[PDB]
Amino acid sequence: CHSFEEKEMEKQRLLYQQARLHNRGAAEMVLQM
Repeated sequence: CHSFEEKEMEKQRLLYQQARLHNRGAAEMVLQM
């Protein structure tokens, strides 16, 4: 999971990468562990 337009693009890329994991149940696993 690691210019205005560039900042927006970086934000969207990070959101997509985080969604890849949190759409499959990572947060509940973290809390349980």
